[PDB]
Amino acid sequence: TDTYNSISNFIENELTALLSSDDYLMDDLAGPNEVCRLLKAQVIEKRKDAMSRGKQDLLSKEIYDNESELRASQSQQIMELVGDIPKYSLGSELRNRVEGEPQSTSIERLIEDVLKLPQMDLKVLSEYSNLRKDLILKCQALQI
Amino acid sequence: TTIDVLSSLFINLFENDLIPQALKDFNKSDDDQFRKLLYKLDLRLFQTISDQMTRDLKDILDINVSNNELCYQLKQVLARKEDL
Amino acid sequence: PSKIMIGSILRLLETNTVSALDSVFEKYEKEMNQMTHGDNNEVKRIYSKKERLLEIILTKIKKKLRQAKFPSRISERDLDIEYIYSKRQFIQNRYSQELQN
Amino acid sequence: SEQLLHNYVSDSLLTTLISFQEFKQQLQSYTSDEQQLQHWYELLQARDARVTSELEARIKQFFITLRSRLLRFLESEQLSHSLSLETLIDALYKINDLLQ
Repeated sequence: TDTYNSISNFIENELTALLSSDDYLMDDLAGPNEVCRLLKAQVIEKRKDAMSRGKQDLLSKEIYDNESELRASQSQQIMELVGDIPKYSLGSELRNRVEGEPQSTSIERLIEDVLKLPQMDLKVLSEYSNLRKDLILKCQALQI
Repeated sequence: TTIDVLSSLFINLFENDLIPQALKDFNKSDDDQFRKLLYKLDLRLFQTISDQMTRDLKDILDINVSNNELCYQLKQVLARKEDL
Repeated sequence: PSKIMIGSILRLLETNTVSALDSVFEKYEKEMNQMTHGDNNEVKRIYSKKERLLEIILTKIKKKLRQAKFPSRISERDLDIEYIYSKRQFIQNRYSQELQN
Repeated sequence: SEQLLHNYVSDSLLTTLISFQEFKQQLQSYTSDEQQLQHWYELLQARDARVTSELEARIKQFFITLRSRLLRFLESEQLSHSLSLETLIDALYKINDLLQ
């Protein structure tokens, strides 16, 4: 992320460099040479320390805090949405096979894992339930 | 022990000696555009030297103090890292 | 005053002044040409005449700064704006990455 | 925090920093006429706006653009913690083939 660097660059260049050079641009626009030579005096000396690197760093830190809190809330309000089963809620063989080749097989492990599968689009749910019931009957038939 | 003697002396030099040197020459040359030019560019050079060194010395001071300040806040961030 | 101290001030004074001289020349070049007959060569000659005159002034500062009492402890490695500005950028990046981690 | 930047730029305006009577008296020893000064000052207001409106546009787009990249970045990690039930069935089919 490094959004602190982003806001620091934004304030320093897009805002602070822009308006600090806009002081000189207003100078060039007003000229009447002494007009601009004064224009760079009183507003700028009222501007002193409001554009310091210290003040830029302070306000950018405040903006970073605001944005960090806001994105923290945005992450918090999406932690909960899951249109799927979560990980760590399914046996070792399943969490291996679903994402990669298990590198080994064990039928006994498979049956005591598939026996743990819970009850629950609607078509996916239906095929899940039918397939799971068929699998349970298959391992029962084995044992018999 | 002599930092704001140095910067003050430089800043003092520019408004006390440089700025009037070009300004009076710039004012005098109303009859000669080419010489009034050399003095107008000298006056702009001395005005930009004035403002530039003023906020550049402000910048050396501000960068020093803010570097120490940011170092301290970095200590704070590291403390948070350790706690977690 | 130490020769290192006098030089370090001289490096700041000379280097910053020339950076003002070249910057103002190119910034104001639009209103420079119509009355120097549009001759960039004359602009270069005009630069040379003011460079030596500015050097005459700057050397005047040097031969008046050399007798000005100063210590020797202040480092020349830090007496330059660009280096400490690069340090500012470095510490800024450090700050951001540590925060996100 | 769009309003923060809006306040900062509005505060930073030269017209904000100097009132007309203020703007007059620093220039009173220098300029010739109040109304001529007002021309530059109404220019100062009629001018100092169009940067402000320009400044509003860049801060507004700046704050939403970062929100977009943060959101997609946050969303991506959640995809690594959930398992597609369809892929679970893809595995269960071959498990049933093995049992068969």
